Amino acid sequence: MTMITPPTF
Amino acid sequence: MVLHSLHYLDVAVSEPSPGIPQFVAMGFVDGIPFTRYDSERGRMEPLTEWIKDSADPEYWDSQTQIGVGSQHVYARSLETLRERYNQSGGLHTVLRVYGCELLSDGSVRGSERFGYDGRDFISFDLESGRFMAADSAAEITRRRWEHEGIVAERQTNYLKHECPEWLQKYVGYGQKELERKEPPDVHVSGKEEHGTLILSCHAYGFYPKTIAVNWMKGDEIWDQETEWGGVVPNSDGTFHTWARIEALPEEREQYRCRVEHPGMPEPGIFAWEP
Amino acid sequence: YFQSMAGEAPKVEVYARSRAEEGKENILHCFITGFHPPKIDVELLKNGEPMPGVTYGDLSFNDKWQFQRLVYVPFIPTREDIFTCRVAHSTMPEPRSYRWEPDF
Repeated sequence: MTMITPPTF
Repeated sequence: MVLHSLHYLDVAVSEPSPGIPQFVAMGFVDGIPFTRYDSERGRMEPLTEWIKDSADPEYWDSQTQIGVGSQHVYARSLETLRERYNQSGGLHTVLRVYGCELLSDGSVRGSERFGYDGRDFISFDLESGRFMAADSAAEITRRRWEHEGIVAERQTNYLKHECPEWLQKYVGYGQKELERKEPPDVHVSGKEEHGTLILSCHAYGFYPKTIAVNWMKGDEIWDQETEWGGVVPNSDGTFHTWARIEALPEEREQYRCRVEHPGMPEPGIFAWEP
Repeated sequence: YFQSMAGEAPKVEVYARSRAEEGKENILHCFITGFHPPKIDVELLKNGEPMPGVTYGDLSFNDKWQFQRLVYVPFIPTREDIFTCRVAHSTMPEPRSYRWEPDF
């Protein structure tokens, strides 16, 4: 989807 | 070799300020910004006519929700690192770069890197399929992510499949802007100062960034006496650079500037013409 | 302590979009790189007066996580004027002025 959400820390 | 790149830079801060949104995501194709999400605007938006013309509204609507969702994950990520490193409130920053590159042989390089408060936190490399943590505090995220299998699968999938799929489309839509060559306009200035001639070769408005600017004396490149600027961006997507040398003013006519750029059919030679 | 912070202290390049021609419209840029943290005071000045219609490009950063910002303004170079970029950051003990080198 071109951008992705970062994984949570 | 690298033919094309798609990269995203994320900047997330704990407290916004003038010209620093809580969250900004910027996309680049081949080093050139084409999209931005900014938490003040609250929407993903085109930075080029070519993405505006080729994207349909599902592109802006989905990117917008992905930016907002990112805003919320970096907010929780900042609280988490704040507690973990035992810090007090105030300006804190999470950064991320991620993207892929299309190589000469039809192969995919891709990576994802996170920075916190200006140092490495955690990074992912497609080849290794594992996270490198900078310190014990990233080793906690790495251990959580490694233990569950999920994050590695989701990033690989993106960096190996969706990210180059999108890059191929963007090179389709932006061919005209991205393949274009603008030659530098080259001009040599000179001023005498404390008895030294300072000679500056200025290259204005070139694209792409790739350029050779050197000073010559006689048959030699006088590279040991040269200072170079960066290749730095103009507001309109083109680039600027310069190269400066000091000369005896009686020797002015022994100095010339050689410039080579893909937008110039021939290399040019430039001298100070007062 | 300030000597000790040179590694996060901004580098500044001041340059026109084009070769200056007297009274012909142009763009003055101030490209600031290598700074952490990201808060920074930048003013573009004609003869020491803030120029109107300055655009603060967005933050980016490099391979070492140091911030960069492009700042720029329409201007009209004359041989008679001095165009500076004043920058203040927390890594600097005082504000530094960077002059545009006229190339007419």
